[PDB]
Amino acid sequence: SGFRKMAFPSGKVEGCMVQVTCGTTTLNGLWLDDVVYCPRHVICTSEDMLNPNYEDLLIRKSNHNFLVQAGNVQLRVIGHSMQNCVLKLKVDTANPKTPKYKFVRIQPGQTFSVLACYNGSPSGVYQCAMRPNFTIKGSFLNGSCGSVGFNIDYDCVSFCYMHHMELPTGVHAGTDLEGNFYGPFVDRQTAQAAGTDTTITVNVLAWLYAAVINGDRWFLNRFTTTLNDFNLVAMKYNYEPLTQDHVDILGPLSAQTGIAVLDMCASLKELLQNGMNGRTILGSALLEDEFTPFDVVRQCS
Amino acid sequence: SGFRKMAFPSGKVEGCMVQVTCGTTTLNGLWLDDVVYCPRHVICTSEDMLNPNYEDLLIRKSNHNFLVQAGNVQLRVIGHSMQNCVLKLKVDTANPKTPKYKFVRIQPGQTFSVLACYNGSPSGVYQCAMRPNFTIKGSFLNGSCGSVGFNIDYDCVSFCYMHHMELPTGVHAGTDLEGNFYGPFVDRQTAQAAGTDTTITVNVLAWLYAAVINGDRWFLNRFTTTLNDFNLVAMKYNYEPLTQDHVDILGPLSAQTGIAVLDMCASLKELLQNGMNGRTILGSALLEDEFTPFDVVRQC
Ligand SMILES: C[C@H](O)c1ccn[nH]1
Ligand SMILES: C[C@H](O)c1ccn[nH]1
Ligand code: NA
Repeated sequence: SGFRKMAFPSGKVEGCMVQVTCGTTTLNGLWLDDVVYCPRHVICTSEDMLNPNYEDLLIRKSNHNFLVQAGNVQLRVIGHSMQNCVLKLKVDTANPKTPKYKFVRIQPGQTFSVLACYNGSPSGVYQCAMRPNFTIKGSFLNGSCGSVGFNIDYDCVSFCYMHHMELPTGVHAGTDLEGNFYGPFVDRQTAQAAGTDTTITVNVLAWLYAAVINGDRWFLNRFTTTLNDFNLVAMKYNYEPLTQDHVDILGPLSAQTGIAVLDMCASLKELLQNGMNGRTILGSALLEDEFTPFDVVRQCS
Repeated sequence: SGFRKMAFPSGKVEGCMVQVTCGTTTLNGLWLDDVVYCPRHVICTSEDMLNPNYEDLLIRKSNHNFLVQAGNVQLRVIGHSMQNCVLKLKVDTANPKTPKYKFVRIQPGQTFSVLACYNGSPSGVYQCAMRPNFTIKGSFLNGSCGSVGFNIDYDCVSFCYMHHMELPTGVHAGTDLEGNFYGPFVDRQTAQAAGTDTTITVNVLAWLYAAVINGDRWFLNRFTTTLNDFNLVAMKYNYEPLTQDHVDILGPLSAQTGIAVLDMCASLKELLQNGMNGRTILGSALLEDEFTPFDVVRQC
């Protein structure tokens, strides 16, 4: 029993982290086969960041301008190129600890593990969700750029995030491993802000099912509703609309507990309208929305 | 910015997890050098968990009764001994992935990362704290016995917990890596219940200092308190007594923010009295107590 915010074991990713330095700027890189991936803004000075021409900035750099440190060993850069907002540095040495991996792009509401690093050395791992406004509520300090997010499916690491910047509200923005940003952000020093965020409804329902499996039942009631009736409640309380695909995904938890999804949305409907009334759910006075249905099934079964 | 309950990178511990089987029982073991550590109740049968005589059960065991599996490879057991509540199986091969390590017995209020494991394969990693009643609020299913808790400091892994059992209230009990249980618990299936748990006061205060560091001051007030007056109030909310040691531990966080410890103690007194008024602190609607003073300085 028990329910915790749980991250994937980070060992397969720890063996891929390196330090990348170009001039004054030093950040983290991902070393896979004979290529090191890192944010392209490593090539930018403080003035370059205000309005950078990356293609022109990179055409003036050469291989020797990139110092790549894999622990205690230098890696010699033999090539450099850009894909979107990610810099690809071909190195002379293939990483012997390269795991089976893929580059995947996640959807808002899906979760992943983040390995926070500084100077190519991992310092911590935590779980987070891609918010509907395409930010993540991470914990990063200076030098965290190049930190990566990932999921593990059996033997294969699915890399889905690389950290690029922090927004003025304290949340964070990055790209997939092919350099495409999550959200309407650019890698330069301008006035950027996160849009208004919403709550991931399907994840809240999954978390309520996790509470029922763990013995928390006080919020269940005799009632049920329809998808249209509930989605009116969801929009009023700044929740994401619940779709029929969401109901299908929640199917296993509904069968395993005898609580239909619309049956459970009636509970959530009453929780949104009336509150929790002093009581807690899984040790929380907030409605948790950073557990996917898969997260609940994997941890609770 | 931001504040997450962050675990240590688990890689150095993943390379040490193995599968230990005896009879029909399978659980996890920790493979360091040429020794595999695992809970001694791996040798118990159905008829045994009420009043096991571990000495009598172990004397009937041979080395080849223990099957140790590291990944896909069988390790050959060449010896076995019992130290308190843990079994130590000597194996023919030293673990080539053995990190720098030591064994530490921790105090209530200390935090550590847990690598949850099943059949010697790691499942997930999360952060926990030793509660004042010597239990932990973990996430464990059948087959997780032998999972370990640890901290990492400058590539040295300090192992501080091994999981043994779940109590009827859904919380978990275990030993240090010398086999000594945390708290009054025993590896027996008789009636035993955790004492009434309390809130780790020194951790809440450190977490309040962390909220100030990240730019939030709404919960402060103009008052102070004596140490004894604070403890008279806090214990009425089932908070742990705050000692002069705890006041000393908070010195650095007080100096960085400019808020004396007893002034932050006054703010905590008011928070317990008022609640949060629909506000949050570092993203939570409750007072968090599983960040230590050491943890806050490390993350902030
Ligand atoms: C705090 C530091 O500037 C940073 C960079 C990206 N995230 N956080
Ligand atoms: C509940 C499950 O049987 C378990 C075993 C050890 N911890 N939790
Ligand atoms: Na209902």
